[PDB]
Amino acid sequence: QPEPDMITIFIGTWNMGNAPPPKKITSWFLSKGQGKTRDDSADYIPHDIYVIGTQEDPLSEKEWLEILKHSLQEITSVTFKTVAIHTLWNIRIVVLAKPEHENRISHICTDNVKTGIANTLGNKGAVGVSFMFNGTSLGFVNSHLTSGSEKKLRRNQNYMNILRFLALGDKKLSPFNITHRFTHLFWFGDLNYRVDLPTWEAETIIQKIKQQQYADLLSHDQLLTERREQKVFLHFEEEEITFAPTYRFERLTRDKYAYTKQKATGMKYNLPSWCDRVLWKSYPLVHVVCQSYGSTSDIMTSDHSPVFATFEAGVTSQFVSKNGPGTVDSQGQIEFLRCYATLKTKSQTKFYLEFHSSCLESFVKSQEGENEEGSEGELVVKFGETLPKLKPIISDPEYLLDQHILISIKSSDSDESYGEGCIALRLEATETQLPIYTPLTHHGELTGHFQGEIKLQTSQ
Ligand SMILES: CN(C(=O)[C@H]1CCNC1)c1ccccc1
Repeated sequence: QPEPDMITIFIGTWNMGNAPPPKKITSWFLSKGQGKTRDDSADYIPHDIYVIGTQEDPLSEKEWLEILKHSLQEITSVTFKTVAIHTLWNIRIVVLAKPEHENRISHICTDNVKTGIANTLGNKGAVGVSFMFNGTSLGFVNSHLTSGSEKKLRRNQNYMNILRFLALGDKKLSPFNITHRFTHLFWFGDLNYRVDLPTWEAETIIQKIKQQQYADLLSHDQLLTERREQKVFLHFEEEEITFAPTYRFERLTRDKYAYTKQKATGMKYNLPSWCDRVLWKSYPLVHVVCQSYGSTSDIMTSDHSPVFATFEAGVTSQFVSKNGPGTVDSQGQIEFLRCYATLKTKSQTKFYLEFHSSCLESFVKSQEGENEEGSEGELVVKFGETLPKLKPIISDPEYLLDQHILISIKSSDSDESYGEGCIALRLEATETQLPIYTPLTHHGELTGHFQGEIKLQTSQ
């Protein structure tokens, strides 16, 4: 029975509005409703993995698990295995997988972050799950960010706190946050970003939604504008939005947006908004295709409509050779020529590099590079031809070309990372000097760039 090179992953996000769900929610897991929907011909085909994120979830874990398992069983006639479930207050993530995947899935991690301080600590934050599917690392983050049209900055701060403090994936990757730990990272939830238009335009917005004319609304979506200005979700992808705003509805219909200020809203307007979102970030040159992104039309217990996204995702096998794991394959090497980091730091310390990859027995520290002044003020750290020769555990090109090298540039003085990035080994050629490049981030903010050449030797 051969190991897969592709799986399909269902991601759901629903703010349940502290109300029990209706008796039928199968439309959600089938990606039926508005937006980019799944073909009817696929309805009996199970996704490999279903990741369900809820907010304002009033159910016990047992109650929600029973509804989810019974739903998927009705759709697929498959009894899904529970990989993980984690709840912080009323924020929940559930991971369900086909039984055939039970022995492919390992290294299951769960965590949560509470966002804000005092007043603003008590109900917002994130839950997450990571695991290995054979040779591929998968992370999943369900976040409920700060609400309110005038708090996009708070939402961006909540995002940075979640990506700094959420403890998932391989702890040996100590310089790296969740935005570098996974082959594929999916980040979803009630992100709570609003359509930033004057309150007096509410009926005009509703009119535009009724005509399915979203272009002038999306141009004012705060998540898209903040992302454009590199304020949040730097280096993340999102499928084009082709479904109506998923908030705020009158309950028990989808015919009405409830936007007017009420005591129950803290006298705040809730203009129709795409609060409920799915984004992802995958390592360079790994296969990931969004196959659906939409909202349900027939689940009306909440003031939010459920959102679905489905993905084809590239996975690799758990590779064993005569040599690695447990030794090097001397027929493999990774060389770095003409390499330099460009940092935005105003500081003057010496810097060195750390190379982390599952293709190495352990991480590799470089010698300090040579600091030069860039023509526009920048710090340029030159490594030239001084970077070490990396010794992969396996030289088979069917393995090695599928791997990635995480790079941290660290201060000699503090041993603190100033920048993290990632290089694909999916090269156009072996035994050939080829350009490499990655942006460098720290706490998910742009801190610089790393560029140079690579020379990859495989057994072929
Ligand atoms: C131009 N653009 C991109 O290329 C995405 C996809 C790759 N990472 C960012 C973008 C950025 C922010 C908001 C909307 C679109």
